[PDB]
Parts: sequence; structure tokens; C-alpha cells
Amino acid sequence: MTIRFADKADCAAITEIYNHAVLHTAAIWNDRTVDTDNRLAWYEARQLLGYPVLVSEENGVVTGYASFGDWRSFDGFRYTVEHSVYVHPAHQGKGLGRKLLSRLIDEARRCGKHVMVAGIESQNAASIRLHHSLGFTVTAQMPQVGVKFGRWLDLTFMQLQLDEHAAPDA
Amino acid sequence: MTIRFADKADCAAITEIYNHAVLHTAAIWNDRTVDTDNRLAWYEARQLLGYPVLVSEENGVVTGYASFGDWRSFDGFRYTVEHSVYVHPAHQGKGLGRKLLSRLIDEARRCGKHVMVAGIESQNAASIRLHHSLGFTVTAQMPQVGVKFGRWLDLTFMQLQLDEHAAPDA
Repeated sequence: MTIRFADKADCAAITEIYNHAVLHTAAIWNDRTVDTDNRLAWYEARQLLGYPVLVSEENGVVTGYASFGDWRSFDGFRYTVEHSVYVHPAHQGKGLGRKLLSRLIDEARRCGKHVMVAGIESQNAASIRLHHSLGFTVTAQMPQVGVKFGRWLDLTFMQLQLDEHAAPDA
Repeated sequence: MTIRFADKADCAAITEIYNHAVLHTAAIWNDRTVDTDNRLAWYEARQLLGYPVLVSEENGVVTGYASFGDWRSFDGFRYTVEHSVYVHPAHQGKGLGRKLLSRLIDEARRCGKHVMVAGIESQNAASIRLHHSLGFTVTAQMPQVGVKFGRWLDLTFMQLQLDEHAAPDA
């Protein structure tokens, strides 16, 4: 297994993993599938922001991917990012999520980001454990803020502070 | 005092109040001022979404304004809105914030929204009290996620569930 930066050529595999998350999981709270061109667009936008898109690979097959984006739109949140880590359903129970997330955190420090936030369905105990093991702490428990598959969903935020330096000048 | 829906003609007054919040408060975590055309643009966009823009008025003067927008971008959050209520600095200690917020909540029910979220600087005890008095509860305490005026800022989320009905079908 290796983890590397994604290329344009990885976007078809990313699309499959994204669409799986969308249709068959509560790991992303979006409802419709996209095409490869859409994930290329998304990929380019991330590149434009200087944000990382990582893939895990095994025997030349993309087994997972990870990225982060801005957590919120306003200026004041510009050092807080929110991650997305998705593992292909043929490839979990192999610790790829944690390895992807660890690498992502490193990239977040290179971008000077101050906090990484994870948005986790509150009932996902496995994800909560994985995040605790990387030093994340639970800072939100928000009932019924989401909706999917005919039910209201509860959201947990967890976060990890990435440095103890001062904020930028006024 | 009255509260009414805003018009295009209220956008210059809204702009003043917005810019005050931006420059002189930690009530909004944005850093630069905008012009009236920008708030007209923002106003129209809200109208396009069917979302309310309210103003408080006294003797023909706009003393405050309130609106809500989508809390997060993803489909699954489409019944969760986040409010913004700003009172003109010549007009607080008059209970306008709470009155604006109460009216806003009513408008949120008319839009079928299921949860309203407030994002509050954690040290703003007065805002926390005002929200508790309308049935909001604290569901997030997130240190150093924001930045303004040379310091890291802590964010509190509070929320109010607006109905106890079922979610939309799958």
C-alpha cells in the first residue's frame, strides 16, 4: 500500500468511491451521483486552492481518497478546514482511513491550517474511535441537523488543533 | 417599533449595520466592508431562495435586520438554516435582537425548516442567554476555529428544533 497525491487520471476511481459514499452510506450527506467530469472540476478547484487530494493505492488500484476544504465560507474561518476521507467498499478493515487521515493532517500543517474538523454521523462509533486515536476531540453533538434515507441524522463534530502559534496580526 | 420584510430601499441601511458588525464586533467573522450594491445582490439571492430578510424600524429608521441562509452546502443539511441578526449600535439594550429572532423563527417554519442554528462567539454570554430564552440549546463548543483582531476565536453553536415531524421519504 502507498499514499500519494492524486492525478487527473485518478478522477474516474475517485468518482466511483464518491458515488458509493453518496448512494450507500451516511458518510457523506449528499444524495445524487456525479460524473467523472464533475470530480475533475472538483479536483482542479482544490488544486487552485492549493489543497491536497490524496489517494491510497494497492497493486495499481485506487483503494481510497482524502481531501480537505474550507469548513465555512467566512474570512474568520480561513485556518479551519474540514476533511473528507472515503475508502472503497472493497478495501476497508485495512486501516486505510486512518493512514489517509494522518497524511492529510501533515498536508494541513504545510498549508498553515490551525484546526481540522471532522463531521461524523453521531452513531458511527468506529469513526469516532479512529479520530480519537489521532488526537481529535468531540466538540459538537447536533441532533437532527441532517437528513438521508427517510430519517433525521445527528452530527458529531470532532476537531484537532494543529499548532499552538499566535493568530495572524489584527 | 415594528418588524417587517425588507425592501430594496432598506439595503443601504442594512449595509451600514453589516459593515459595523464586520469592523467593530466579533458578531460576524468576516473582515472587509462591502458596498450597497453587494447587499442588494445578497438580498436578491435570498429572495431567489425564498428566504426572509427582516428589518426592525422605529420612527422610519432601520434599527436592525435579520435573515437566515443554508447552514451547510450539502443536500442533507437542506432543512437546517443558520440565522444572522444584527442590531444597529445606536439601538441595542432595547430587546430588538430577540424580537427579530422570534419573527425569523416563524419564517423558518413557513419554509419548512427543521433546525435553526446560531453561531455565537463563546464568550458572548448575553447572546447565549437570549438564545436560551427562545428555547435554543448549546450543541457545540469549538475552540480556536475562528480568527479576528489578532486572536483565535472560540465558536459556540446553539440550535432549536422547529417541529417533531418525520423526515422526507428516503
